[PDB]
Amino acid sequence: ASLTEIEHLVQSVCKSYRETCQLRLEDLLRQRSNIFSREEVTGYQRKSMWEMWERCAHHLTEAIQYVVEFAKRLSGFMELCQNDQIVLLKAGAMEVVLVRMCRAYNADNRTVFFEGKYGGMELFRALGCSELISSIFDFSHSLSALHFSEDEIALYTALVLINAHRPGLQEKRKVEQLQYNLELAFHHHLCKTHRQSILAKLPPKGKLRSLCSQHVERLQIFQHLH
Ligand SMILES: O=C(Nc1ccc2c(c1)N(S(=O)(=O)c1ccc(F)cc1)C[C@H](CO)O2)c1c(F)cccc1Cl
Repeated sequence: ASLTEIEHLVQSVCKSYRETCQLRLEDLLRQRSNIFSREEVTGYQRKSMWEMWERCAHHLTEAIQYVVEFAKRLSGFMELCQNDQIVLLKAGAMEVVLVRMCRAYNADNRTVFFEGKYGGMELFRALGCSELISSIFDFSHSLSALHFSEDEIALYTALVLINAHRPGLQEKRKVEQLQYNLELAFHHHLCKTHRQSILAKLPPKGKLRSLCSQHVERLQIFQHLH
């Protein structure tokens, strides 16, 4: 709405993000050295489809709850009706989860942090979702090339959540106000750090819609006759 409350907004969001991320970037980097041995990997591959789905679904659910907390710490979010909160939370929450998981990825050897160590795609063999796992790893790789700072992720994902072009909203104009403020903050921050160039190199989303839709499709296959 004005200057200096804009910077207050930026630091507000970055603070909320710092307090709602599962692991801190310091520790994810620190443990890049720590890799799953072949015994451990094949250990994960010998799990049944249903054990593996249970584990990953749990991890996913945990991640999503952390994103829900993040949303609650954004100014204006709690003053929305329960409905709009829910809508925004569906779409946004899983998408935000995928960006943060970009944080958890290591492009040097194409491994991701999982249950304490780094490992490649081969773990998730037990899931029986080769194409989806591939898509996830590719997305994280390309985002990893952009070198997001924690602040850039904070603001980007806040913008992913607070989208007033989600179909189903009742108080569309309140969400548009929150969105507008957040876009303003994001762009001012990028200019002050001279990172605005990255606005061209953002992932076209609908690539993100593809990951979500893929999760839905594979869930539909999974629960079909079992
Ligand atoms: O596992 C599935 N989806 C999923 C998406 C995002 C996630 C997670 C899971 N988890 S995770 O388990 O730790 C994880 C999974 C795959 C990775 F490559 C790295 C990490 C948490 C992570 C928090 O940073 O964000 C999945 C999937 F990919 C296919 C079918 C069913 C499921 Cl549940």
